[PDB]
Amino acid sequence: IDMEKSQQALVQKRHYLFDVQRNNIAMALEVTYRERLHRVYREVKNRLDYHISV
Amino acid sequence: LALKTIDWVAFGEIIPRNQKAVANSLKSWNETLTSRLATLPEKPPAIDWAYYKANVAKAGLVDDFEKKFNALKVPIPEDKYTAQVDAEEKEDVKSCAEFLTQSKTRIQEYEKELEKMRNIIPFDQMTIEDLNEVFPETKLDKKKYPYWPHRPIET
Repeated sequence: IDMEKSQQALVQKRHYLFDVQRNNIAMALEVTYRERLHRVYREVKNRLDYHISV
Repeated sequence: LALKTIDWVAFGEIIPRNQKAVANSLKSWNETLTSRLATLPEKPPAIDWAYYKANVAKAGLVDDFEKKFNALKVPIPEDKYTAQVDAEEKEDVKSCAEFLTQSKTRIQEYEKELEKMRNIIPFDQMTIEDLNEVFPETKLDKKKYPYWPHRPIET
């Protein structure tokens, strides 16, 4: 009886895995977003630094 | 950017032994990417267009690129992994439909047998047939041992 009850309780958290998956993938997309922003900023500043140094 | 709470110990009880390896691999993905995000800041700062134009004697290239930059817009990545959600629901089916009712009936059974235990009369009241039907394992299966005592004597 109690083993079955334990399985029933374990069912409740049966979704957490996909919650984790979603969090990870979404935040990875956010990572790509943010790094793209920082990289474009970097490139523009570098390109203008070229001419400043000139 | 909505990140939710987790009790990873319970999570670890989730996956069958087969996919546990990839489960922990993606867990490591999670932690590493979390830290990596913690590293970089929220926003690339503003470009000092005024200072650049000041020092940069170049005729218009300064504000040229200023304007062009300000016009340019980044490609935000698009949700494409974001598809396996039915997994949850179909997993929900396996646990909440395909396992809920089967476990439920297993219980109702076990309940019934249990309550069928307290109703057993005290042994003083009982009689060999009482044991026979209560515990069929106490039967003497005469069909295999039609002669007395119906069990191998050494048994």
